[PDB]
Amino acid sequence: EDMPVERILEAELAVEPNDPVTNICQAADKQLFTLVEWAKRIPHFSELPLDDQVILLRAGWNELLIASFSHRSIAVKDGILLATGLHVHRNSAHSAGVGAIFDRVLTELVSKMRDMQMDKTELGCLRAIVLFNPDSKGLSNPAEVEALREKVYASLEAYCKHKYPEQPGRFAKLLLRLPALRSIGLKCLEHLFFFKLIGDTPIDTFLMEMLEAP
Amino acid sequence: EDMPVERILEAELAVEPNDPVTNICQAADKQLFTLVEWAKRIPHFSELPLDDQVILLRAGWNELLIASFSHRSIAVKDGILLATGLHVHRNSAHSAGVGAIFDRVLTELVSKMRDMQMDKTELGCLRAIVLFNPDSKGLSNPAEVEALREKVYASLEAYCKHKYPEQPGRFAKLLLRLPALRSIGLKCLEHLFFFKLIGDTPIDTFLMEMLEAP
Amino acid sequence: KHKILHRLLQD
Amino acid sequence: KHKILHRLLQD
Ligand SMILES: CC(=C/C=C/C(C)=C/C(=O)O)/C=C1\CCCC(C2CC2)=C1CCC(C)C
Ligand SMILES: CC(=C/C=C/C(C)=C/C(=O)O)/C=C1\CCCC(C2CC2)=C1CCC(C)C
Repeated sequence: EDMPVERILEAELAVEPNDPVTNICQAADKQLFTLVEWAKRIPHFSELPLDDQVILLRAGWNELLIASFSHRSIAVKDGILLATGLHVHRNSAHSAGVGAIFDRVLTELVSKMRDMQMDKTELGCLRAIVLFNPDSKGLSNPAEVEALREKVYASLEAYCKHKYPEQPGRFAKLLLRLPALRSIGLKCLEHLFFFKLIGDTPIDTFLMEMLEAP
Repeated sequence: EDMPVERILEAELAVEPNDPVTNICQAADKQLFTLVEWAKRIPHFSELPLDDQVILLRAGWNELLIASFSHRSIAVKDGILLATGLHVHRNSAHSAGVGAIFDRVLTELVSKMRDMQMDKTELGCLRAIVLFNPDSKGLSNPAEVEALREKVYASLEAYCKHKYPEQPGRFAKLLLRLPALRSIGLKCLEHLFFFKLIGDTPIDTFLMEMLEAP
Repeated sequence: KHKILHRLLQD
Repeated sequence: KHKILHRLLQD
């Protein structure tokens, strides 16, 4: 009931035309501002009460950003393209002590997106599904968020099958990258909290705010 | 190509007709033996090389067991029914210091399974999808595991829509509980490693083996 | 709490 | 490693 993939694609195109860890954290902070503008362009998000908009973004920002830089890097060999225009090569990540998580991103997300040629509309819908997370604690009306999520995947499935009729399992394949995104998202947060604890590794204000309690 | 939901349902029916933490850990060890018998009944699992069978079970045992006791508890008010015939009430879990994770299981898994009346065939298929995890590190032939996973969700979707024609979003709704299962699964492992570290809280041999490296 | 996010969502 | 699991899967 009013969740056109065209609007979701527009939201995607609207927001995106020596320690690698520091560069990664700087890109993350930068992208958090852009993430807010993205969400506002997702149908019905802005109509939710402000408190729930805050809960949803605080609950999904890490997965939302990871999905974005992962898809952006499908053209990249063994590396990730940051929003800042900088590239982090697998070797660079490894030499910085963050090779394990880097490899998970390349193998579980980037390579899979590249192999199935996930398009921007599909990426946008998957992020919209993550955004509308009904399991987020504190939601004033979880049923409402769940309803929006359902409208997104209903539209996503219609898009698939019509766009890729010859791939009946495509819709399921897309949803099945969400568990990987959730796991990788959690590991990335663990790294961030450790960086904050250890000190060093500058962490800007918005990224820092996301690390605030809860 | 040969992955009938009937065989998956059979596998499910074949294996299942004061510190609550200790009781939970005892039930877990007990169920690990039963999990092996369950997997052997899942079409094609036993045909995979022994090393990959080991990798898949070591990678998914926690999520597989959580899915099972969660579905088993749909009839229970605010508690979980252990395989040992024992019941853990929400209040009991809270008084043992494990209230947070307990509530996540009740809210994100049990309540949702109860609300959509997830049936045993659907539960079986979701566990079979988790079992056939192509992202498991070390797999000799990941493509083969991915193929099996695809056959499972293809059969699951056919089952849905035919069994629940009036619920077009049911198939997606089922797959969308997997991210929650992954997150809860990871948190439960963290608790287990802490229990092992702290000592006390007896941990039987099979459960202990699952905590071995990697 | 969450000063930045609120300000950005409201504006 | 993983003595128990191997034995159970093989038998
Ligand atoms: C949570 C998050 C967000 C990344 C945002 C970006 C970089 C957006 C963009 O540019 O478009 C990612 C983080 C955080 C700290 C912990 C680590 C990793 C330990 C460095 C990563 C990077 C995740 C992949 C690249 C390995
Ligand atoms: C990983 C696992 C497995 C549970 C197996 C069972 C109990 C099977 C069954 O009987 O059918 C679950 C664990 C492990 C240790 C950490 C905790 C919780 C800290 C106690 C739990 C229980 C998960 C829910 C009930 C809260």
